Amino acid sequence: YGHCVTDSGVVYSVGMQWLKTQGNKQMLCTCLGNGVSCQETAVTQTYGGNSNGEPCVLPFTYNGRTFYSCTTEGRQDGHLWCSTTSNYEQDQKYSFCTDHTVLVQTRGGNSNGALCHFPFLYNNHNYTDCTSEGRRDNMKWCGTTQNYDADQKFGFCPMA
Ligand SMILES: *[C@@H]1O[C@H](CO)[C@@H](O)[C@H](O)[C@H]1NC(C)=O
Repeated sequence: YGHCVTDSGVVYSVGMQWLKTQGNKQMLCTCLGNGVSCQETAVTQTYGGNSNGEPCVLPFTYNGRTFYSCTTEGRQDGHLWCSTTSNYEQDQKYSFCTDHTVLVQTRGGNSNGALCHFPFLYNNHNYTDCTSEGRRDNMKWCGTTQNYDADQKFGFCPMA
């Protein structure tokens, strides 16, 4: 009942994102009722810029390099900027992203390689870090859904 299965046998409860592949690249897929939200894993909340509250259009080259996602090249406000036009040198459109979004990829336990959602609720407590609630061992974990305790699905965070 519910959840989504991709890759070959990887179940991902609703409101659950995860990394995948759609050819020669990786695509971001998430369980959402009965339609896995599969979409590139690039670009994020785009504000202001030469796009005026619009999405991006990667890849986008600039200065002589081919950026495949937001970048801080040129900007000094802290956030990253992205081009909103396949041909940056053409449209010259762009947009300032927000903290280059955030997508965690936990694994082991239950969230079989599930793109942990940060932040993540816990027992009704806004959490923004691989919490070890009930751990006590060298290792942290987070919630695969905005409502962990409400989703009953956790996963270990990267070790690198
Ligand atoms: C957790 O944070 C979100 C927005 O960050 C808010 O809508 C939600 O109500 C918060 N949950 C609790 C239990 O405070």
